[PDB]
Amino acid sequence: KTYVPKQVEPRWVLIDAEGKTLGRLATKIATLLRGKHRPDWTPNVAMGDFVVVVNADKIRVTGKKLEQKIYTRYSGYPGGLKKIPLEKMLATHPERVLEHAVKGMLPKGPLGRRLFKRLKVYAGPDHPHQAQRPEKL
Amino acid sequence: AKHPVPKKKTSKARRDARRSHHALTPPILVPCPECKAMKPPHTVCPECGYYA
Amino acid sequence: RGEVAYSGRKIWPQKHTGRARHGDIGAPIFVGGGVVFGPKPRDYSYTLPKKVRKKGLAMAVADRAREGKLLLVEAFAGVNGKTKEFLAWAKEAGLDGSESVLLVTGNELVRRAARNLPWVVTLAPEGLNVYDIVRTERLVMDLDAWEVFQNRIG
Amino acid sequence: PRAKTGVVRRRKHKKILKLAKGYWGLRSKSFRKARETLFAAGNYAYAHRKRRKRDFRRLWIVRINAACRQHGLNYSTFIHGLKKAGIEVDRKNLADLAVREPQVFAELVERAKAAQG
Amino acid sequence: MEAKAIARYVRISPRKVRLVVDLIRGKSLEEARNILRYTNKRGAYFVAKVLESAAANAVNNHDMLEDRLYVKAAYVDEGPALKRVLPRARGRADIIKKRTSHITVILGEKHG
Amino acid sequence: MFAIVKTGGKQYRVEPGLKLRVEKLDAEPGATVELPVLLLGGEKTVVGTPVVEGASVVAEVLGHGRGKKILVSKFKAKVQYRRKKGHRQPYTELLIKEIRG
RNA sequence: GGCGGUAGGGGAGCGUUCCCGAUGCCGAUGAAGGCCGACCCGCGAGGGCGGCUGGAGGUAAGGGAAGUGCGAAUGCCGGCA
RNA sequence: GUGAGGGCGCGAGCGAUAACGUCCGCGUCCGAGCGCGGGAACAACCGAGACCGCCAGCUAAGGCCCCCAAGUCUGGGCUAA
RNA sequence: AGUACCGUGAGGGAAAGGUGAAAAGAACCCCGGGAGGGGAGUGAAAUAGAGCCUGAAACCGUGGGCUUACAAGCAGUCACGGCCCCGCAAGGGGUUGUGGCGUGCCUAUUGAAGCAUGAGCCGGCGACUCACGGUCGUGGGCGAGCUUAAGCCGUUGAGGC
Ligand SMILES: [Mg+2]
Ligand SMILES: [Mg+2]
Ligand SMILES: [Mg+2]
Ligand SMILES: [Mg+2]
Ligand SMILES: [Mg+2]
Ligand SMILES: [Mg+2]
Ligand SMILES: [Mg+2]
Ligand SMILES: [Mg+2]
Ligand SMILES: [Mg+2]
Ligand SMILES: [Mg+2]
Ligand SMILES: [Mg+2]
Ligand SMILES: [Mg+2]
Ligand SMILES: [Mg+2]
Ligand SMILES: [Mg+2]
Ligand SMILES: [Mg+2]
Ligand SMILES: [Mg+2]
Ligand SMILES: [Mg+2]
Ligand SMILES: [Mg+2]
Ligand SMILES: [Mg+2]
Ligand SMILES: [Mg+2]
Ligand SMILES: [Mg+2]
Ligand SMILES: [Mg+2]
Ligand SMILES: [Mg+2]
Ligand SMILES: [Mg+2]
Ligand SMILES: [Mg+2]
Ligand SMILES: [Mg+2]
Ligand SMILES: [Mg+2]
Ligand SMILES: [Mg+2]
Ligand SMILES: [Mg+2]
Ligand SMILES: [Mg+2]
Ligand SMILES: [Mg+2]
Ligand SMILES: [Mg+2]
Ligand SMILES: [Mg+2]
Ligand SMILES: [Mg+2]
Ligand SMILES: [Mg+2]
Ligand SMILES: [Mg+2]
Ligand SMILES: [Mg+2]
Ligand SMILES: [Mg+2]
Ligand SMILES: [Mg+2]
Ligand SMILES: [Mg+2]
Ligand SMILES: [Mg+2]
Ligand SMILES: [Mg+2]
Ligand SMILES: [Mg+2]
Ligand SMILES: [Mg+2]
Ligand SMILES: [Mg+2]
Ligand SMILES: [Mg+2]
Ligand SMILES: [Mg+2]
Ligand SMILES: [Mg+2]
Ligand SMILES: [Mg+2]
Ligand SMILES: [Mg+2]
Ligand SMILES: [Mg+2]
Ligand SMILES: [Mg+2]
Ligand SMILES: [Mg+2]
Ligand SMILES: [Mg+2]
Ligand SMILES: [Mg+2]
Ligand SMILES: [Mg+2]
Ligand SMILES: [Mg+2]
Ligand SMILES: [Mg+2]
Ligand SMILES: [Mg+2]
Ligand SMILES: [Mg+2]
Ligand SMILES: [Mg+2]
Ligand SMILES: [Mg+2]
Ligand SMILES: [Mg+2]
Ligand SMILES: [Mg+2]
Ligand SMILES: [Mg+2]
Ligand SMILES: [Mg+2]
Ligand SMILES: [Mg+2]
Ligand SMILES: [Mg+2]
Ligand SMILES: [Mg+2]
Ligand SMILES: [Mg+2]
Ligand SMILES: [Mg+2]
Ligand SMILES: [Mg+2]
Ligand SMILES: [Mg+2]
Ligand SMILES: [Mg+2]
Ligand SMILES: [Mg+2]
Ligand SMILES: [Mg+2]
Ligand SMILES: [Mg+2]
Ligand SMILES: [Mg+2]
Ligand SMILES: [Mg+2]
Ligand SMILES: [Mg+2]
Ligand SMILES: [Mg+2]
Ligand SMILES: [Mg+2]
Ligand SMILES: [Mg+2]
Ligand SMILES: [Mg+2]
Ligand SMILES: [Mg+2]
Ligand SMILES: [Mg+2]
Ligand SMILES: [Mg+2]
Ligand SMILES: [Mg+2]
Ligand SMILES: [Mg+2]
Ligand SMILES: [Mg+2]
Ligand SMILES: [Mg+2]
Ligand SMILES: [Mg+2]
Ligand SMILES: [Mg+2]
Ligand SMILES: [Mg+2]
Ligand SMILES: [Mg+2]
Ligand SMILES: [Mg+2]
Ligand SMILES: [Mg+2]
Ligand SMILES: [Mg+2]
Ligand SMILES: [Mg+2]
Ligand SMILES: [Mg+2]
Ligand SMILES: [Mg+2]
Ligand SMILES: [Mg+2]
Ligand SMILES: [Mg+2]
Ligand SMILES: [Mg+2]
Ligand SMILES: [Mg+2]
Ligand SMILES: [Mg+2]
Ligand SMILES: [Mg+2]
Ligand SMILES: [Mg+2]
Ligand SMILES: [Mg+2]
Ligand SMILES: [Mg+2]
Ligand SMILES: [Mg+2]
Ligand SMILES: [Mg+2]
Ligand SMILES: [Mg+2]
Ligand SMILES: [Mg+2]
Ligand SMILES: [Mg+2]
Ligand SMILES: [Mg+2]
Ligand SMILES: [Mg+2]
Ligand SMILES: [Mg+2]
Ligand SMILES: [Mg+2]
Ligand SMILES: [Mg+2]
Ligand SMILES: [Mg+2]
Ligand SMILES: [Mg+2]
Ligand SMILES: [Mg+2]
Repeated sequence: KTYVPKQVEPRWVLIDAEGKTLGRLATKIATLLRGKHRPDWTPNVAMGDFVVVVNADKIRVTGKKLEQKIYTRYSGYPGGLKKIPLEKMLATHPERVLEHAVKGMLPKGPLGRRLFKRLKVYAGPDHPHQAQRPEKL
Repeated sequence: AKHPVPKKKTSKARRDARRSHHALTPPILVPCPECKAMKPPHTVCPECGYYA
Repeated sequence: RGEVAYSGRKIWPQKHTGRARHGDIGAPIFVGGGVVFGPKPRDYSYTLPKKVRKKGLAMAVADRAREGKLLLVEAFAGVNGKTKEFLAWAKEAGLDGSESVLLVTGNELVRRAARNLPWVVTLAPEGLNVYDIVRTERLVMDLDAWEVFQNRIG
Repeated sequence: PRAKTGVVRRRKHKKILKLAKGYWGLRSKSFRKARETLFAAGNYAYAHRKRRKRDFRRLWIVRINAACRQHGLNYSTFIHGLKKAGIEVDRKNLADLAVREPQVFAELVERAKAAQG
Repeated sequence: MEAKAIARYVRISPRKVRLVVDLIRGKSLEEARNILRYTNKRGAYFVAKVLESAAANAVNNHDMLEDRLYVKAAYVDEGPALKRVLPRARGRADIIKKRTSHITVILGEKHG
Repeated sequence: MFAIVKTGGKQYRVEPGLKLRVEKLDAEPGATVELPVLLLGGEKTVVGTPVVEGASVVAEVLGHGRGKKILVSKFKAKVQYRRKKGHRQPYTELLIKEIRG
């Protein structure tokens, strides 16, 4: 019978974001967000690595984007389709730009939301100096 | 019989759920100056009496 | 549905009623109503070919005989209708009662004998029927009765 | 010769009724709703059966892929080397070696490395 | 050890007395008595009268001391309903269902 | 000593003498059969050809016997078509013995 | 080697009520039926066994005759939501 | 049993070189394969005809960055919307 | 019971059986206005206590095990795990947290999950027959023949003429 994994300790990770293509980054962030990279994978349990990203604003993006990209925020109210350009996001709370990205890439499942928590993002760097900090690229 | 008509037979599960807060609440009583009988707060009582 | 006390009136107008739709209560789908295709009285008999009638009676007597149970008899010391006598005869005949016997004799007194006896069945000479025959273990009949038997088939 | 409905029906009912015992409200009390439930479920089993295969197929590959990937190469790369080295040995299932006796998996990877060229 | 006491055939809707019962579910005799004494319900009258006799049986038939018995359990049950007629507009008849109740109250010895 | 072995179209590892359950086979009740089909070992038995050359895994057929009766059943809608077919698979209780490669 | 399948045709079987088998046989050391089951046999419909209820009937092997199996008919009667 | 057929490709009438339009013909699928994979979902488009089992194995269509199985493959060009 | 009831009237027309071998059908005491229970006594049995044998289903209820308030669904199904429960073990049973997949039944249709039909839920009733004749198949008898009809004799679930 296929291997039956058990309780695994949260392996944290420290990832950069300077001059990084928004997408190309988020992909890995998601890939590694779930333990999909560890051969001992298991969809049921949800034991992904705690991914922390720094230097959010630094993120690079191609073509028009900055001026082109548009985000959709629909409140339940009439004409509440309030929409925001990319730049604006980088102005207000830039961290979002990557969040909503990874967010949209994690499985739609309820444990995916649980994986969203394993995702901490800021721009400084300077993370909440806890313990783990395995840098990567 | 008119326009107001239920669409489906409310599942016996939802029924009970509805009657959630339906439960009662025990009365309020306290010992009295006369006997040990439990009078309702701010009240006299039969087979007990009062003053003033 | 015909022979039932119920009326012939229609229960509802079958229109703007909201109800199903019917005529009278005599309808089978009206618990108590007329039986749908209930069996009415009728004969179950027919006319089986005479040849076969005899052919059977032959093969019948012949079977129990072939096995070795067709004991032809004659000496009936059973003076009257007194069971004791019969069982006393059968005893000295080879009928200890371990085998059901079909007794075919002309004498109506011999009837009386095995008439009540449980493990035996009395029967007229012409009474020879393929059922009772292949219904017992032993067949024992009066020689004279074997004569009339030879008449129908010999 | 009438033939009372007698017992047959009730038995046929309570029979199936129990096979479905455990479902939802009327879905597991009403003779019939249960049947309907069972009708679907019965089919679910058949499809989910052929699904059970597909499940582990990829499921394993996930482990395997991420496994050799840790040694640095593609699953497509991995397998090709094996299929070329002529070794049905590591049937996808038993590639779980990445968990049990990882060294074994390593050599298999090594073999795959030199397999291609 | 326990002392039962059931009042079958009581003109009243179970749902209504159910509330009463649930109040004294597992309470000291005196504790329950007080609840019924001042509680504002019609179901009180009945639940009381039965609960009371329940103690009487506990004592005079099961050597149980009044001062040491509570409510091990208790429940009400639905009995045969009295269907009736109800004149209605445009000549419609509807069956009003005055249900009945079987109030089962049981006591028991406390602890040690 | 992880020695793999393919039989009945399916393969799996084999602990040094342990209770196993495999596809039904044509062998005596309590006898012993050899499965030359062997893949790898405990000390890295690189399977040169698809199946290792000179190697063999031998076990004792602890017997036969059917198993859990799964219940298949098809049903298509809007059409009076319903099938209820009962089925159970047979097997052998191959009690692993010798794992000599 | 064939085996998706509605209208269809064809083939085999299961269970229900009664009949011969019955002046028999099973049965208060418990009949029919009801309740439970992860055991047994059958592809299956069903059959069997075990515990519990139940309180007097039941009926093989092999045959025979049918008021013979319901989920729906705004179907019928009743009971309950 | 059937005598409402339908979609589709192709060849024609009608239509307006309109219609999930319509009327014949050749074939095809759906019908009855609403069973499976693909196409986001989707009777008829692409793949392929389900006797049952299996935690085996190659492949079809499509696909191989994340939701998602499997290349952010290899090499050479074009396109800044 | 042609009763009850419905209809001016002609007429229509129900539902409704069962304690136990025996009434031995529950004395006395306890709570209670009573109904009803509780103990005692009867009986083989009182979940046989009186519209009382058996006593199923829907349906209402009490106690326990498992489960649930960041969740999106034809309600299941496949897998994994945790909880609880039977077995020495392997194993099995009850429950569902997470992941995968997933458009109810019948009818009617070219085509339905369909915002087309029917169904509140359960239990009981309910629909391809019978007679005569025809036709094809079939088993058996007899064969250039085969067969009787009404009826008569017999019997009292005998056949024969
Ligand atoms: Mg600019
Ligand atoms: Mg600018
Ligand atoms: Mg405005
Ligand atoms: Mg505004
Ligand atoms: Mg879901
Ligand atoms: Mg409830
Ligand atoms: Mg309450
Ligand atoms: Mg008439
Ligand atoms: Mg009449
Ligand atoms: Mg009349
Ligand atoms: Mg009439
Ligand atoms: Mg009439
Ligand atoms: Mg008429
Ligand atoms: Mg008329
Ligand atoms: Mg009309
Ligand atoms: Mg009738
Ligand atoms: Mg009648
Ligand atoms: Mg009648
Ligand atoms: Mg006739
Ligand atoms: Mg006839
Ligand atoms: Mg005839
Ligand atoms: Mg006699
Ligand atoms: Mg019936
Ligand atoms: Mg049925
Ligand atoms: Mg279950
Ligand atoms: Mg396959
Ligand atoms: Mg590893
Ligand atoms: Mg009053
Ligand atoms: Mg007393
Ligand atoms: Mg009652
Ligand atoms: Mg009014
Ligand atoms: Mg009502
Ligand atoms: Mg060796
Ligand atoms: Mg077929
Ligand atoms: Mg075919
Ligand atoms: Mg048959
Ligand atoms: Mg008899
Ligand atoms: Mg019977
Ligand atoms: Mg029985
Ligand atoms: Mg069974
Ligand atoms: Mg038994
Ligand atoms: Mg008994
Ligand atoms: Mg029994
Ligand atoms: Mg009989
Ligand atoms: Mg009938
Ligand atoms: Mg049906
Ligand atoms: Mg109905
Ligand atoms: Mg209606
Ligand atoms: Mg209605
Ligand atoms: Mg009704
Ligand atoms: Mg026509
Ligand atoms: Mg054209
Ligand atoms: Mg048209
Ligand atoms: Mg058209
Ligand atoms: Mg066509
Ligand atoms: Mg077809
Ligand atoms: Mg076809
Ligand atoms: Mg076809
Ligand atoms: Mg469907
Ligand atoms: Mg698809
Ligand atoms: Mg499809
Ligand atoms: Mg196969
Ligand atoms: Mg392949
Ligand atoms: Mg391709
Ligand atoms: Mg993709
Ligand atoms: Mg290029
Ligand atoms: Mg009496
Ligand atoms: Mg009394
Ligand atoms: Mg009383
Ligand atoms: Mg009284
Ligand atoms: Mg009294
Ligand atoms: Mg009693
Ligand atoms: Mg009982
Ligand atoms: Mg009794
Ligand atoms: Mg009683
Ligand atoms: Mg009386
Ligand atoms: Mg009563
Ligand atoms: Mg009773
Ligand atoms: Mg009775
Ligand atoms: Mg009796
Ligand atoms: Mg009961
Ligand atoms: Mg009762
Ligand atoms: Mg409760
Ligand atoms: Mg509860
Ligand atoms: Mg409970
Ligand atoms: Mg939120
Ligand atoms: Mg929670
Ligand atoms: Mg969903
Ligand atoms: Mg325990
Ligand atoms: Mg134990
Ligand atoms: Mg144990
Ligand atoms: Mg175990
Ligand atoms: Mg276990
Ligand atoms: Mg378990
Ligand atoms: Mg379990
Ligand atoms: Mg359980
Ligand atoms: Mg869904
Ligand atoms: Mg219609
Ligand atoms: Mg239509
Ligand atoms: Mg059609
Ligand atoms: Mg709907
Ligand atoms: Mg509908
Ligand atoms: Mg409509
Ligand atoms: Mg219509
Ligand atoms: Mg309706
Ligand atoms: Mg209604
Ligand atoms: Mg109704
Ligand atoms: Mg109704
Ligand atoms: Mg029903
Ligand atoms: Mg019904
Ligand atoms: Mg019927
Ligand atoms: Mg019928
Ligand atoms: Mg005829
Ligand atoms: Mg002709
Ligand atoms: Mg003929
Ligand atoms: Mg003929
Ligand atoms: Mg012939
Ligand atoms: Mg012939
Ligand atoms: Mg012949
Ligand atoms: Mg012939
Ligand atoms: Mg012949
Ligand atoms: Mg006689
Ligand atoms: Mg008779």
